[PDB]
Amino acid sequence: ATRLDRLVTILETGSTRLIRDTAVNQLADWQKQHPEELFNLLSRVVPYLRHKDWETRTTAAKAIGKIIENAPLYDPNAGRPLLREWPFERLCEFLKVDLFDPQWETRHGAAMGLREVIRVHGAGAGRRRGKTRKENNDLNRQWLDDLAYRLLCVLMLDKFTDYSSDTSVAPIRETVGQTLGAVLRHISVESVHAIYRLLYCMVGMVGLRYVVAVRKDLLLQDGDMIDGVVRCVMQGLGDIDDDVRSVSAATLIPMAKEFVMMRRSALDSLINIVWESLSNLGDDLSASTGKIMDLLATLCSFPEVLEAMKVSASQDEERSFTLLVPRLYPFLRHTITSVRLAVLKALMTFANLGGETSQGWLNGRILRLIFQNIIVERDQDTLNMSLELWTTLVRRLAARDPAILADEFEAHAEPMMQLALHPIGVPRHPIPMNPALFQKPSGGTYVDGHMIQGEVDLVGVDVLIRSRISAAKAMGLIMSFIPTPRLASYDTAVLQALSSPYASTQLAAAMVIDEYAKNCSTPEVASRFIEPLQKIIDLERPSHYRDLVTYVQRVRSASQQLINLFRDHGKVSQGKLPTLAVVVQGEPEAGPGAFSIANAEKVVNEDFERLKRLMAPGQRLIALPQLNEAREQTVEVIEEAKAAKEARDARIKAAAACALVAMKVLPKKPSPLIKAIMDSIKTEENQELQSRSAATIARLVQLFTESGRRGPAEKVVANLVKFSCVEVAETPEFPIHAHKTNVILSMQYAREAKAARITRRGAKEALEILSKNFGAELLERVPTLRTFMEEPLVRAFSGDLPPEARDPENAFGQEIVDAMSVIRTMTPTLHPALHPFVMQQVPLVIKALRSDLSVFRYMAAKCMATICSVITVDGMTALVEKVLPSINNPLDLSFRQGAIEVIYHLIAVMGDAILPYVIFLIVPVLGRMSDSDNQIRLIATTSFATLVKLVPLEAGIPDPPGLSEELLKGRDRERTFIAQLLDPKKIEPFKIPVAIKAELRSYQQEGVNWLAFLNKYHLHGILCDDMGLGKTLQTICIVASDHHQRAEEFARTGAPEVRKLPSLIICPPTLSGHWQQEIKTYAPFLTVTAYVGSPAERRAMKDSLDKTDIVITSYDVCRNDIDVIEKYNWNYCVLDEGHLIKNPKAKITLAVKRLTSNHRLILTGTPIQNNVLELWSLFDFLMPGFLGAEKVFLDRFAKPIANSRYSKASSKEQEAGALAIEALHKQVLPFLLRRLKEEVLNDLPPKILQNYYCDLSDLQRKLFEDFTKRQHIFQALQYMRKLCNKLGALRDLLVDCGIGPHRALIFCQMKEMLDMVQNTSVSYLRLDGSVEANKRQDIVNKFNSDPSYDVLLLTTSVGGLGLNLTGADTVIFVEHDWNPQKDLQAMDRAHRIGQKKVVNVYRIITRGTLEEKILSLQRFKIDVASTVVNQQNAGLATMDTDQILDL
DNA sequence: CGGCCGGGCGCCCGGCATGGCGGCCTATAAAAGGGC
DNA sequence: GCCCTTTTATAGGCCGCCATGCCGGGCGCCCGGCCG
Repeated sequence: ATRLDRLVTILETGSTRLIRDTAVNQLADWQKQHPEELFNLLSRVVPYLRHKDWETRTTAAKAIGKIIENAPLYDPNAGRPLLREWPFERLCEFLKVDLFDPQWETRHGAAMGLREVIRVHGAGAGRRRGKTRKENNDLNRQWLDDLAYRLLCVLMLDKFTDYSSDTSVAPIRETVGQTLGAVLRHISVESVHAIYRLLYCMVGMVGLRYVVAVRKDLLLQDGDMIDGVVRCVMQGLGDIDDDVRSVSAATLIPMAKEFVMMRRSALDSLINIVWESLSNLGDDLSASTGKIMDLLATLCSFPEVLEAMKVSASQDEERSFTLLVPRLYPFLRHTITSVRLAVLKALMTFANLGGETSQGWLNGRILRLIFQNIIVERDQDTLNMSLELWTTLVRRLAARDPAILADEFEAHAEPMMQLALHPIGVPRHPIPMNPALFQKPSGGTYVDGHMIQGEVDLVGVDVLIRSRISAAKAMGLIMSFIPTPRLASYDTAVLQALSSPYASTQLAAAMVIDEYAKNCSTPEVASRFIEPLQKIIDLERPSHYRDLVTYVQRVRSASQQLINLFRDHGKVSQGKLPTLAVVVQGEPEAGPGAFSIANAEKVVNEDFERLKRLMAPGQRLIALPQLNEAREQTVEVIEEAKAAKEARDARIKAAAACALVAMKVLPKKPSPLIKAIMDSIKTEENQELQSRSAATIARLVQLFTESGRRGPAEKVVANLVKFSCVEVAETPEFPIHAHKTNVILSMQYAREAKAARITRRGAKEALEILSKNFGAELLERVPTLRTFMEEPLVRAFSGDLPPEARDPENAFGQEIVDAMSVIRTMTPTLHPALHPFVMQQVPLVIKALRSDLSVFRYMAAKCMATICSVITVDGMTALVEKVLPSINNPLDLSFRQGAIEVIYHLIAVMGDAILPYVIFLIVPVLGRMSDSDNQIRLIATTSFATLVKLVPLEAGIPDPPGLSEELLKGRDRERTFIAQLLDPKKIEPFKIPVAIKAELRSYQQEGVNWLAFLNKYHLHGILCDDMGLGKTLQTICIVASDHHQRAEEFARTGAPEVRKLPSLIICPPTLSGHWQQEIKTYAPFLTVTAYVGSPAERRAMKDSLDKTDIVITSYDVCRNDIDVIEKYNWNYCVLDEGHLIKNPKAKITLAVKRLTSNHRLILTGTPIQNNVLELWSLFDFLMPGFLGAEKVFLDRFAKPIANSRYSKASSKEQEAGALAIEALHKQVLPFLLRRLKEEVLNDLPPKILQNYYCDLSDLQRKLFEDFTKRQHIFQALQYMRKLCNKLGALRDLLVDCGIGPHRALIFCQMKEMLDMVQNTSVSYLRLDGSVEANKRQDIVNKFNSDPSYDVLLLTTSVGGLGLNLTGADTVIFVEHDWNPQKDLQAMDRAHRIGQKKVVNVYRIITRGTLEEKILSLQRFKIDVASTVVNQQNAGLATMDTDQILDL
């Protein structure tokens, strides 16, 4: 596949918007470089316009526009409703012909595409070559008129609308309007007249939005064509329907500037109609008022509109701002959020007008209404806008005079203070505010019922608390602005609140004090609130709060149940205990003897013991278990009440401490202040108060640093660093993972999970604000953080390793990870001045990534990912120069593991930013997908799933500006590296030109070329050539070349990448003598070891395995000794006859697949013999996971292959098998190199095949017919095989073959037929395996030399490779095996390179019996095997390799 | 005493096609309104 | 039976897969011997 096919698919399958933006940019640049092939891109991007996904259609339209923008401009001269040559002529016609399609997606795409095409190329449309210039201009006018006509017809017929949101959306209308706006830029003014007449000024409006706003400067002041549109818009504004009003308002707002400039006269009528339409209180569910107010704000922003409005109030004040803008006040509490937000934004625009008009309507009314908005709001955005408007209004009102602010809000201050300092209840027992405190927009006393009532169950407690803090900020600001002598009521209100029986009111009072302190000119002003706050934090807290009366009453009910019901059950007489106090503590008019938690403790312990002692004997035994249950329940309720009291006390203390630190108090004895603040950093579920406490600590540290005292400062910094590391998911508990080694951590009570993460959230926010405060100087001001971060990093350097570092009970094993978490936690928020510090520490983090400690590698991967995210160029230089080189180390498993986990986390954190470095990252992941370690393979697969999608973009990403010279050189060399993989072009093969090195034939040259290609990119294969082509030479050549290259590189480097690792070869016993001879005669500079030996002898060379370059071992010697052989690693691992390991269940496969090797190769001649699962078993050894698990491969390939055995060209079965073989062929294409003996050898005569058919004998026929009436299924097959036994055919064939000058081999699968002596001159030998193996060589060598022997009989399965029987020129088969490859091997005897004459093969196939099925199965297996290996060569192999590694 | 011995048997080969564990997947349960 | 919404959640059956074979045929290993 080309680059374009993968580049276009990103527009639909792109993971993020930036990836698709880069895809369209790359595609546009592609068209720029290759301007001759616009249609190739267009034909592939256009079909997305009718896709169902919205984003795909938008991206396809943008891609079409940017592709077309680079082509040259063209200048060849010098009422059915819609419900759910010119170079681009056919494209535009295809868009217009489905612009009336029923499906709305097609219309949306068509409109977008037409817009994009015409936007850049509208001028040259419609013209035809050969016509004159002027007539072509007329044709262009006709074309644009036709397009405008068709688009306007589309606009007036489409009714598709979306009502999901309040503001209805018409996608087709909007796109068609933008298409008109694109069209109308190029036409002449006559066509503009025609279109304006067509879209007559009546009420289309969305059509008007782009019929104007194009050719704007010429339409201005153009008589009727600009005078009628204002009438149309004004009529629309006054219309009844909300939809047309909203559309007209949205149509006028972008054109408001030039519609204002059109006339000064029209402004009076326009603003009159706008204010009149807004004056009428619209329907409750209408979002139109937002558009109307946006229009009002935009119109009032222009100076001439302000002049007109000032002129309008000529005879009276009716049209002045002061009387009008209160018309906006009713909509402040409208149900739809958009209307409320619009009201606030319009009021802010009006407030920021200036011009001495704002003083009119600014008064206490709007301030009180905005304060009510703050109190009763639930939406975050509207609350923020309300507080912003409040601040701007207060600042504007204080600009005139602080006294004006102080006495304007004096009328309203006390009720708003009651609202701000109001308590909060519990879910089912609210504490409602008085509705008389709220004013109406046009009334003295009051949709917001839930917030007023204080119903915490219906509106969450977070919303109530947020309203309280917002009110506190507003009231603190307004206190700060107004003069001090006027603050008597304010200060006494908050002082009385600080002593209230409630808990919430005290919190609100502290918040108001804190905000007043913050907003003051200097902190000393607010010093009158000092000692009440110190009384809050120092003096003991109240024993109760009115908010917890529900808890105490629950305790009272449970205690009463315990006292009463279970003693009635227990039969204890009256007078058992005095009755509990009826009134609970904390309630109003509760006496000093009111029920309290202390009474609950007394009854549940002392009275419980007393009553137990008072119970009669025997009845106590009956009663006690229910008494125990009731007692435990009572204790639980008491604990709940006490916990609630503790939480309220802690919150009040935290707020008081925040107030004290805010006014710059630094007590000489800071014992309780820091305690309260840190308690509110630990156990604060409310995010807002936690952030406030975080800011409090960040300011406290700075104040103490300026004071010079540092004890508590360092203590709190240490405590913050401690709390930042409490979350398990961000820093694990070392005592658990101390026992895990060489495992990827990334692949591996409910109450506490929340506490840990909230504490870590608070600490992290505190640390971030601290860093932002200190700026550049943080590394100078505070050194305790430095020690926490750094002391285990400079420790453990130079290979240092305390033995206690591995001790689960040593705290330093946890302190190491606690230290290393802070780098990730803090580096992104540090100043750039500290980037050199982290850069200087990167050499420590990289070594932590190479360290053999698993948690070291985990934390180093995380920290390197972060550092490369934020300190991009330096961190990535370190990564590419000193991590990725280590990814290939065979022995250092830690190096590879850490260096792959770093890539995992780097991708996960950087996301889209990793585009320029995928060229560095791709090759390591490709290599490690097939690594020996299981978890490295898994995470490499996950990383590759992300990198492959971005690989097509890497060829054109703009270089980052700051890349070091090393990174530019790295990018260049990696480009040249990948170019050979992703291009069919290839290089001269890899060879070492040693003087004694042997000569290579052409096919061997191609084979070593293929092996070197595999070697470079760390891919594995099968050299499945036919026997007799010399695979040993190629194998030892590539192994020696690799060993020579590594050894030479080890002299030019010091890294542990090269270690002179051994190489293992597993052969059958008979071929070791060939392997050693070939290695010695072709690679003298290689050393050889032969582990194959007696069971005891192997210990004499056990340690010699790790000391010799090439090690040779047998399959069975490896099997019996795998438990010791698995403990070594090898550079190469070669299986000489890999068809031994085809059955996955066989123990030889289980043994061989445990051989951890860097490179891995199978030599064979029949990778697939009976079933594709043989190929799966081989590739499970070569590239684990490449073809999936067992079930996946079975379902994908094997079942269709089996089902295709019986088919008659039917689409039900033939198609499935064909697709299965095609997929398996494409998947395994680059990793098999089959070359036929016919292609290589120049001297090997042809082989001919003929079948011999004969009918079954009479006696055998009768016996079979009898047997049909007559266990296991296979015994019938065996019996049929036996009774099928030809001798006349064999006799006639032998006589025809000159026997009894001509020779033959006779193969029989059945031994009992091979010894038959029927037909009573012919001398024959027998080789049936039962003969001793040594005697076989003598027999065959006797047969081979002299011509006195005419025939030689043998069974098919006798002898392995090398059983050369060359004298024969005919081969006769009498019974055929289930395996066709065994018959082919039997034919290969007497067809070797030493063969001299033509070889003819004959088969005796008796008709109407099992043998026909045998041959049918054989040809089926032959076809299935051959079709999978049909086309194998380096150049012929498809270079889409990256797209295959997806299981 | 050293060295080649036979010698046994565990391992793998291959067929068809049956029976016994599988994982996984709705379905299980509750209220209720509407219409078919 | 059919559908919509919602929080809760886990264990039976149904369709598959999957190792079962068992007669000759062979290879390779170690495990017993002895021979001049």
